[PDB]
Amino acid sequence: LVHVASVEKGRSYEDFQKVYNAIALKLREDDEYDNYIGYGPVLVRLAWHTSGTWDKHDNTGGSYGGTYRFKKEFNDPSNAGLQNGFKFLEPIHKEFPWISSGDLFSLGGVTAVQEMQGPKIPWRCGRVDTPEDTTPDNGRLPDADKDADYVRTFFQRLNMNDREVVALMGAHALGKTHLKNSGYEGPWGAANNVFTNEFYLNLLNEDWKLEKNDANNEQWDSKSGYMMLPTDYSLIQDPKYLSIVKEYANDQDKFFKDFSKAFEKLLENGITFPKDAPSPFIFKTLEEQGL
Ligand code: HEM
Repeated sequence: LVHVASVEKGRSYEDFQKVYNAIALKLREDDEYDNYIGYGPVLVRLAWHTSGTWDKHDNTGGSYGGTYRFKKEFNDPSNAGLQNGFKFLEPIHKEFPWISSGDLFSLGGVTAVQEMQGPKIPWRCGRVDTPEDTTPDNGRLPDADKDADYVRTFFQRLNMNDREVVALMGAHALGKTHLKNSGYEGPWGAANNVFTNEFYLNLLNEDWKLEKNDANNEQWDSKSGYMMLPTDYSLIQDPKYLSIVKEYANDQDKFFKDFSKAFEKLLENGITFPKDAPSPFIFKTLEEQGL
C-alpha cells in the first residue's frame, strides 16, 4: 500500500508559512489553556499520535491519511485529551481549507516545537486525506506502565532505533500528564512550554520515588513536583538507553539535532515522496519574522 505525496494544488512554501503563522499566532493568543501551559504540548502530542499508528510491515496507519478526523481514531482511549488540539486547529483549517488533514496535524507539531524555541524541524507537504475505512484500529499507541524491553520492541514497529527513541522521548519535557486522560498526573519538569533537554536532566538528577497516584497507578515522583512514567524511567534502567540519556543531558545541540531528525522521520513514515517533490520546508518562527 503506497502513499505518494501530492502537493496541494499550486501551493508552495509561502502558503504553508501562512498556515504556520496562523497556528503560531493562535498559540500566542490562546495562552491560558491548561493552566497557562498553552496549546504547544498538546499539538506536539497530536502530531505524534496521528503519526504513531504507523505499521512499517503493511504501511497501515501513519500521518498520511489524516484519519484522526474519524470517530474510531478520535475516540481511541489512547488519544484522550487530543480533542483539545483538534479544536485548536479547527479555525486554522477553516481559514485554510485547502491543506490536508495530515499536513495540518503534522504541521501543528512542527509549529509548536519551533514556537516553543525548539529545533527547526524540516517539513514536507503532500499528505492526502484517505477515507474512513482506512482509519487504523485502536491499540497501536504505546502503554505507559511497561519497561524498556517493551519500549524498544514497540518502536521497532515505527522503524525507530535506540537513539531515535530516546531523542523522541525528550518531548516529555513538554506539558503534563492529566489523571483523567491517561491515569497519570503531573509535569515532567519546570520548563514545560519551552523546548529544552530538561527531561534528561530531570531523569538523571532528581530524587525519584515510586509512588501510586490517585488512579492507583505507579509513577515516579520527585520532591520538586515532577513525575516520570514507568516507560520514561525505563530509559535510565536500561544501560543502552541510559548512555544516550546522559548524552542528551550533556549536549543540548545534539539533542536538538537528533530530535529534529527523528521527529521529521516520525511525521514522514509511510509516505513516498516523488523524485521531483519540493525539498523540505524550514519555516521561520514568528520571532524570526518580526511578527
Ligand atoms: C513509550 C512512549 C510514550 C508513552 C507511553 C507516552 C505516554 C504519555 C502519556 C501517558 C501522556 C499524558 C497524556 C495525558 O494525560 O494528557 C503523554 C503526554 C505527552 N506525550 Fe507522550 N508518550 C510516549 C512517547 C511520546 C513521544 C514519542 C512524543 C512526541 C515526540 C510524546 C509527546 C507527548 C507530549 C508533548 C505530551 C504532553 C501532552 C499535554 O500536555 O497535553 N510522547 N505521553
